[PDB]
Amino acid sequence: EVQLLESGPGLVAPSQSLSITCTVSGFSLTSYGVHWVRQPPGKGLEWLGAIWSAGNTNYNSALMSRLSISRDNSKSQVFLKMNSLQTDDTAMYYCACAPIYYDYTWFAYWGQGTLVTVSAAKTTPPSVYPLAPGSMVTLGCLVKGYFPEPVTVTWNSGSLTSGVHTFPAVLQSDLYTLSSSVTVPSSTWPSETVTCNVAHPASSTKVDKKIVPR
Amino acid sequence: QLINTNGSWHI
Amino acid sequence: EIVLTQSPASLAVSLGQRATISCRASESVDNYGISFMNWFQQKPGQPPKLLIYAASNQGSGVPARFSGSGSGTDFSLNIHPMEEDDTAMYFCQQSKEVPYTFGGGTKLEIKRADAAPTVSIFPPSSEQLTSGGASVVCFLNNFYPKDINVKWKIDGSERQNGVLNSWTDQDSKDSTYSMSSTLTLTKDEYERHNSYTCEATHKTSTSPIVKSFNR
Repeated sequence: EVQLLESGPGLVAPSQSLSITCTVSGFSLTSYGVHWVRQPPGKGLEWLGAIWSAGNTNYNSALMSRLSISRDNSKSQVFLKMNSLQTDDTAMYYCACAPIYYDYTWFAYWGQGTLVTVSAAKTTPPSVYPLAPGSMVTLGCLVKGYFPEPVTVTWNSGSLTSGVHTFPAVLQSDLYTLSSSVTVPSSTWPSETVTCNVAHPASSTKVDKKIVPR
Repeated sequence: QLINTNGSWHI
Repeated sequence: EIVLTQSPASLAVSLGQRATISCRASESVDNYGISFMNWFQQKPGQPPKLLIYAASNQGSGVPARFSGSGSGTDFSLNIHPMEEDDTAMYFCQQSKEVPYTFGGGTKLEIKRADAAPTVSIFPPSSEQLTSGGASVVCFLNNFYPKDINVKWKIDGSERQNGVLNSWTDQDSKDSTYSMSSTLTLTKDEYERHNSYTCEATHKTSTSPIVKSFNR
């Protein structure tokens, strides 16, 4: 089972450096190239470079002077280092792999990606508020005043997935706010419990908020 | 069979 | 290096019709008798998925309705018949030689019939009021098209200040959008007024859908 996972710093101050580790399993680095790709929010994919199965490297033309890629075969780890990040470097950073052959596994396996925000603003935990009303009933969860992205929202630990909308976060005064809505049959609430589960890894916040009638 | 071990394709 | 120009930037296609996305390269991406042209699909919150490699070969898990074609400098991805789950970003990529490069992307959405929003309003929570803040939330759920207007009123007077709006990506099952509108005031100002009202204006109705409550 081919797998990749990025570990990165989440938040980088401007002019500071970025280090991301891609840990892989299910294949050997001496048989694969591992590639780095980034994506600024709402924008396109950018190839940053690769370390090929032979262990040599290549880089994006415009960014080459700021980029370094290396690997540790014994640890199944590939590394990206980038110098003096600026706001333009805010992006989701992915690793992906491809074998020495050109076939259906070409860039077929990616990590989930790690979001890197370039900012000197302060890491701040969210406040999580339940949204209860004043056939179907709609409830919500307000996740206010955190930094940086991302947060994760689930309902009933993931058991409640249908009828859920989680709205993109919006930045104001260097803090993000987002909300999530869930619609369930009125026969099930408040007779059964509905709880939003919010995680903000940057501040290591994890909180549940039961939605109780007012 | 195409192979790419070092950044360049060859047969 | 090999610059890929992808067209269109965005388009919407109705169910059962054909979506055509093109990728033109600044020089040939052919070598050894094949075209090193790849296509990817990317859904919100996910890494890209390989659709097509070597211009026309289909990846694992890729439905027959996705077809790649072309050679040299001119390539196309055709999706037909379009289905609801095909709303996504699409990217071409050349792998003929370093540096590998991507096209700028195409946002492909579903064109569907108009649908009115379902609107719900939520007063500030008791938890938030303790902190001296007061946010009033209005959800506008499952509507089409994406364009919609929310007007907030406090004691009957329009409030165009302290309002933040956010839209979801198009739903992969019913092709609708949803939007949240959040009005934030100080607790002191919130406690100064009585009626809080969210008015939703959408092309599907003559009059706004209005939700309201008293503090």
